[PDB]
Amino acid sequence: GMVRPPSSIQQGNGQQFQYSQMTGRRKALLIGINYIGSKNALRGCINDAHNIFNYLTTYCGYRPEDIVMLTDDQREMVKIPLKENIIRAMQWLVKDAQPNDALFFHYSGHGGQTKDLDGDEEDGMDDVIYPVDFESVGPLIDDTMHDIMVKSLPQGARLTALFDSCHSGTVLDLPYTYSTKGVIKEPKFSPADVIMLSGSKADTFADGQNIGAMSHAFISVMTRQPQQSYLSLLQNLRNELAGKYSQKPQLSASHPIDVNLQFIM
Ligand SMILES: [Mg+2]
Ligand SMILES: [Mg+2]
Ligand SMILES: [Mg+2]
Repeated sequence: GMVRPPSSIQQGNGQQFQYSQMTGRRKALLIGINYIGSKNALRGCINDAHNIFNYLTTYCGYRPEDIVMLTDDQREMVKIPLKENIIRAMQWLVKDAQPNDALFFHYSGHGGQTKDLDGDEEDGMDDVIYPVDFESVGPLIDDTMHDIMVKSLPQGARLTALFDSCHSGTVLDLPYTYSTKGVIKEPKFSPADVIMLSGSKADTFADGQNIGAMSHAFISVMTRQPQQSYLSLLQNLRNELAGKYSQKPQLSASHPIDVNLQFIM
């Protein structure tokens, strides 16, 4: 059998944190932006969000009324991934979060860094996503995403964030990153259970071909073999991406992870 994550509060590296048991509420926010008709148009991001929608509702018990999907092919304004709609949807996603909830966030679109002009550090950069209206309202930055989606969460609430944009863990101010090689990044800590999956690589605008590889690989890995440890998830993602893309899978987290534990969805 598998080893499920422990249910007691954990101490690790001067941090208290709790793994989600994934027995709580299942809500998801899925964002696919093709920037349709613009010079930064992409072709597959909306499809990426639909593919994650189908995976979550078919295999993970998510109900359609519990998923907000924002894609820019929509004629209804409230379904468009405008910055203000993304912010309101991120607030919806975490409202009411409890320990053991299973919240899901997916972003497929452009990503990069912008100068952190108020940041009390020269050459300091914000890590950002690009809402469809970014040419008129700017990006949505790490600080905001972290403040809405992470800082709010109770101990033991899961947020599983899947980025198709090749962000690093800095996009959600996560202190830990794991690869198939082990710990590749480690240290205001959260006790929640925030994990992030993303590929290693204003940096997507000329490299749009690596966008979308992670959700495709994730769905493929999890469909072929639903039983995964965090270790095998990263190995199987690595195997799924190795030829077709240069990006490598990276698991970022708000807390240390014993990779031998089961990765529960
Ligand atoms: Mg700033
Ligand atoms: Mg930052
Ligand atoms: Mg694609």
